[PDB]
Amino acid sequence: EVVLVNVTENFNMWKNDMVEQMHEDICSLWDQSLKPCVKLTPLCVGAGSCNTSVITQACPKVSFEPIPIHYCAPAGFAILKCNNKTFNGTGPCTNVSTVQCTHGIRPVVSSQLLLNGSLAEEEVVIRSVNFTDNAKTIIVQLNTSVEINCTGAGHCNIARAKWNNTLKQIASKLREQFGNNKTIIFKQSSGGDPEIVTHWFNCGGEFFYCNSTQLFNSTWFNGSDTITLPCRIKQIINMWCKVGKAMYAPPISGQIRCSSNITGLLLTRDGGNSNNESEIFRPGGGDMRDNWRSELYKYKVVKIE
Amino acid sequence: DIVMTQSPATLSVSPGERATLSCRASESVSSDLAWYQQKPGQAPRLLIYGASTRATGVPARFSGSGSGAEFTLTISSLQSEDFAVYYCQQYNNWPPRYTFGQGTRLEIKRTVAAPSVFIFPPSDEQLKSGTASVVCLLNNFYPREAKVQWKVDNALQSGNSQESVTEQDSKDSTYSLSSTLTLSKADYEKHKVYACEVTHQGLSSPVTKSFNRG
Amino acid sequence: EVQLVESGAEVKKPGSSVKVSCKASGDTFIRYSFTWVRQAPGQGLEWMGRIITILDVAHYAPHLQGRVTITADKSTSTVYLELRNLRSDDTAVYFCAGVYEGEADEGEYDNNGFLKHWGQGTLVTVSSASTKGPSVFPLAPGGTAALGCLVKDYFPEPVTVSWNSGALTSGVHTFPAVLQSSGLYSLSSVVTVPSSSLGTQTYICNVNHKPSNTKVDKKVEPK
Amino acid sequence: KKVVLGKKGDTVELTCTASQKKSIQFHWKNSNQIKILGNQGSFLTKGPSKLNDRADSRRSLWDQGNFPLIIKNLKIEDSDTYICEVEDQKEEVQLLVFGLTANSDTHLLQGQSLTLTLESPPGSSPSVQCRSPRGKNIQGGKTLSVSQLELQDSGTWTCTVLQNQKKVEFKIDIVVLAFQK
Ligand SMILES: OC[C@H]1O[C@@](CO)(O[C@H]2O[C@H](CO)[C@@H](O)[C@H](O)[C@H]2O)[C@@H](O)[C@@H]1O
Ligand SMILES: *[C@@H]1O[C@H](CO)[C@@H](O)[C@H](O)[C@H]1NC(C)=O
Ligand SMILES: *[C@@H]1O[C@H](CO)[C@@H](O)[C@H](O)[C@H]1NC(C)=O
Ligand SMILES: *[C@@H]1O[C@H](CO)[C@@H](O)[C@H](O)[C@H]1NC(C)=O
Ligand SMILES: *[C@@H]1O[C@H](CO)[C@@H](O)[C@H](O)[C@H]1NC(C)=O
Ligand SMILES: *[C@@H]1O[C@H](CO)[C@@H](O)[C@H](O)[C@H]1NC(C)=O
Ligand SMILES: *[C@@H]1O[C@H](CO)[C@@H](O)[C@H](O)[C@H]1NC(C)=O
Ligand SMILES: *[C@@H]1O[C@H](CO)[C@@H](O)[C@H](O)[C@H]1NC(C)=O
Ligand SMILES: *[C@@H]1O[C@H](CO)[C@@H](O)[C@H](O)[C@H]1NC(C)=O
Ligand SMILES: *[C@@H]1O[C@H](CO)[C@@H](O)[C@H](O)[C@H]1NC(C)=O
Ligand SMILES: *[C@@H]1O[C@H](CO)[C@@H](O)[C@H](O)[C@H]1NC(C)=O
Ligand SMILES: *[C@@H]1O[C@H](CO)[C@@H](O)[C@H](O)[C@H]1NC(C)=O
Ligand SMILES: *[C@@H]1O[C@H](CO)[C@@H](O)[C@H](O)[C@H]1NC(C)=O
Ligand SMILES: *[C@@H]1O[C@H](CO)[C@@H](O)[C@H](O)[C@H]1NC(C)=O
Ligand SMILES: *[C@@H]1O[C@H](CO)[C@@H](O)[C@H](O)[C@H]1NC(C)=O
Repeated sequence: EVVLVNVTENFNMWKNDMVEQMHEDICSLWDQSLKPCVKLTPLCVGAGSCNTSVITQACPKVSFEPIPIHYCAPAGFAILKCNNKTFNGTGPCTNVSTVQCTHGIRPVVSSQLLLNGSLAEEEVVIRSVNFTDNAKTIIVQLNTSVEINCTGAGHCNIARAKWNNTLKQIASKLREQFGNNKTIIFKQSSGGDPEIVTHWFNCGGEFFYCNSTQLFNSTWFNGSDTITLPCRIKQIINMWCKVGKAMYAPPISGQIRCSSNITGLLLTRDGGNSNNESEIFRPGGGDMRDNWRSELYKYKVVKIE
Repeated sequence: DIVMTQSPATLSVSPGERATLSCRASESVSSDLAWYQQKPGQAPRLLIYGASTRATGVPARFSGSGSGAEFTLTISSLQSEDFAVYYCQQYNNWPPRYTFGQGTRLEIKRTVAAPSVFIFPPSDEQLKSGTASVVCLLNNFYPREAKVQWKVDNALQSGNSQESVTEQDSKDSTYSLSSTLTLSKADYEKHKVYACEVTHQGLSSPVTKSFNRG
Repeated sequence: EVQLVESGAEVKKPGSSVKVSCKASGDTFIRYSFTWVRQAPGQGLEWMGRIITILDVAHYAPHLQGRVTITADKSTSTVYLELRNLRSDDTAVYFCAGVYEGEADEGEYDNNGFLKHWGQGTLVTVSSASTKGPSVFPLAPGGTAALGCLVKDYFPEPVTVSWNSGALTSGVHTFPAVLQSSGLYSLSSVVTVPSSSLGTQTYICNVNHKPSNTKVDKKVEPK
Repeated sequence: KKVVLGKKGDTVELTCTASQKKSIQFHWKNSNQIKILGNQGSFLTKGPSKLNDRADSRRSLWDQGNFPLIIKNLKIEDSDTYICEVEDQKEEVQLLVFGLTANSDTHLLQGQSLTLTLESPPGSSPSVQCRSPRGKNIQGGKTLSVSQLELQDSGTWTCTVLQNQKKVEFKIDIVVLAFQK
């Protein structure tokens, strides 16, 4: 909207109230939009014997279809946008402007792979609040999209050549960060909830759990046409907004089909005092705030008058 | 509040012939409709679910059809073991409030058979107790419909008898029925003639069995 | 496949509670949902409620809401039905039933409302009457003769009847019991025999009533 | 140093509490910074740790600001220092897992010997005290031995392991056979 001449501004994408607002907004859209047949949430207020809260309600089958949302300044505030093409997300931004609203952000809820988002303008970008801390998520932003085509018949397809090319570019970025003498290894999820261990997303209103092992099984700096991931549509789901469980009715459509563009990844690295010269990276995700961060990293909200 | 209605209440079918049973719902239940078979003294048995899917172990002669609010169970050729009570079940609503039809009884159709009628006066051991039961037996008749009436001294009785009927006989396909009149010893010894009057399709005129008290 | 075995018959006063159980064996317990269905003598099937075993969540028929509880013990693969504030009209055979729902432990759940597997049923009698054994009276005896026994004034059901210690079965009719206005049950058992057999062949009705631990053998003679 | 003693094959719950009654991000690691388990939003994650298939939390408590590391079927090698990182704090706990077995089967004769061996993690020097049903007590470090069993030693023996001021109790059933004199 208007580029602030000769202004330097500090950003911190890891402490951004815009992310918190978007998180609460998306959580609300889901409550009012998706209705489970049964939902369970815990209640163990240190009283001893727990009391699970159980809600049972009409369970209509509805195709969910994420619509771009724009965030404009809240009353009394302004939105500053960083213009540095390859901004890491945390630090001084020299080329900053004021905008009326953010760009249109599709609120896609998923684990492991970020879908239908924004691409990096120059090279692949990796971001973390602390690269030294193995417990912190690493957000990967691709500069080229990879198609992933999924069907309710139980699989997803990805071009092996394209995926190979993107892995190479991600690994190059990772050793640029952790050591240019490092073998970069990709492995499957270590474990946890099903929504965490598989690439989890929604398509045609249904929850897909696709095994991503074939995507994360390679070593860098050390049949073959399409990668076909085995998929499962599930009815009993762990809630992402709060701790709890939701149950949905089985599918009613015989033709569930989605094609998405992979535009980023959520990764975690294996820590450890292993003085080996290799870093192990596994697909991660689960905190949807990281999904929103991947789009909001270039914005901050500042008090005006 | 979905009401399931079955028709007819009783169906009489000649062995080896086709039987068709009907079930209606008070509103649509899509295809969430199941059929069960039940024989006396036993648990129900699932035959059909999803309106037309045969359950495991169910012969091909059982067939289900329909959707929405109208359903049919067809048995292609009735075997001895198919004579039973049949129930339909709606399971479409959520939160679940599942409901059953009131059942269709499928009975063996045979030719008319008149009852043999016997009457029993109260035993001396029971009269020693202070009570008098008089028993009227209608043996081996068809169809199941029988009218029984008690008359004491020509006076028609009401409210002091109870009836019981057997299941259809596995061999000759007949029914039997008992009717038991109960009075105190004092009321019993206040009257003379005790008679059981039986009306049935197989009889040309009502049959009266009787005895003189003492 | 799962086999469902229920607990024994219950006899309760109105106002009491009852807890009946159902042991499920043979398959994976959490992959099944279980339903309770009752049938009053002479009546049809009535759905009481259903437990989604994996979720530990039960849903009940409206007319029962408040005084019925269905639970499941995963450790002993046992399903329970508790009915409170019992009424005489709660007298019924109570059936446990179940159906396979899919790989529930892997989050697959079809939420099937039909019932594939059934227990043998549990009789629950709710009455102010106290337990008592029957009085057995003879029904003393053309080409064929009828004779029998009157089995009167017992509670609760059931009673069993044989003839000549099971030696005589042809032509026997043992009627369903009726409930008398006294709250006690009564039934007749009859058998038709050749009339030339009276005076030579002896006829004895054997009556057993387990609830009162009573056993009666009654000879039925011409006179 | 917070110390927790464990028993081989048993289950242990290691506690971690945040300052407020809310579910926030936490993670349990071991002494070598190996990720054991933590959360990502409302989902559980497990690291590439040897505990993986036996480690869990209690998510019904996360909302209460409590993030326990529960470890089932303890192994001696599970012994380590565990760190819960939550709100930039680091709560440390040392876990020591012990096992106690009888060298030879429970079924023994009068006058025969009983030997108990304590399984212990490296770096630990525990004291042990065992007591038979008749009051016979024996003390040692790793191996405790009674040279002659009495008939009255038949039944449940109670063994206490003392380490770092803390102790755990073991119960071992021993059968000593009677005979006709
Ligand atoms: O919950 C009662 C409800 O069940 C239905 C059939 O699903 O009737 C059942 O229960 C009745 C009352 O006990 C019985 O009379 C009947 O035989 C049995 O099917 C509905 O009619 C009723 O609303
Ligand atoms: C700051 O802006 C002014 C105006 O365009 C420009 O002359 C100057 O070179 C800019 N930066 C500095 C520090 O000179
Ligand atoms: C549920 O548990 C809470 C806390 O123990 C209690 O306040 C409430 O009464 C419980 N409700 C039931 C169904 O007992
Ligand atoms: C990114 O921003 C930095 C200031 O933090 C600026 O110096 C640099 O020009 C930008 N990166 C590039 C080369 O686009
Ligand atoms: C990325 O990180 C370094 C952190 O010390 C920071 O100074 C820099 O400004 C960040 N982003 C850019 C502009 O490259
Ligand atoms: C700031 O961004 C604008 C476009 O938004 C671009 O034209 C310009 O090169 C940037 N400013 C500088 C000189 O870094
Ligand atoms: C994407 O970025 C990589 C560096 O990570 C670079 O090699 C490649 O040229 C970029 N792709 C294009 C052409 O946009
Ligand atoms: C980054 O993580 C490392 C490794 O866990 C930790 O030592 C350090 O304190 C972290 N940096 C900050 C500023 O929190
Ligand atoms: C995915 O589908 C698109 C068309 O919608 C197609 O162009 C592409 O080749 C497919 N990608 C695969 C199968 O990897
Ligand atoms: C790229 O993929 C090919 C197969 O098409 C595979 O053999 C190879 O590992 C990959 N190339 C490298 C080393 O980046
Ligand atoms: C996922 O599938 C892969 C093969 O695609 C298999 O090797 C692995 O054991 C599976 N694990 C999961 C997460 O179910
Ligand atoms: C992982 O992928 C490699 C090829 O890079 C393959 O040779 C190996 O068998 C795979 N491991 C499995 C079976 O998960
Ligand atoms: C993904 O991106 C490619 C290239 O930009 C484009 O051809 C395709 O239409 C996109 N697919 C979807 C589903 O957005
Ligand atoms: C990605 O966008 C395409 C529309 O171009 C849509 O078909 C697909 O459902 C989207 N993916 C997800 C998971 O929302
Ligand atoms: C090599 O890697 C292992 C784990 O991958 C590490 O523990 C070890 O210190 C390294 N050194 C060896 C044994 O080559």
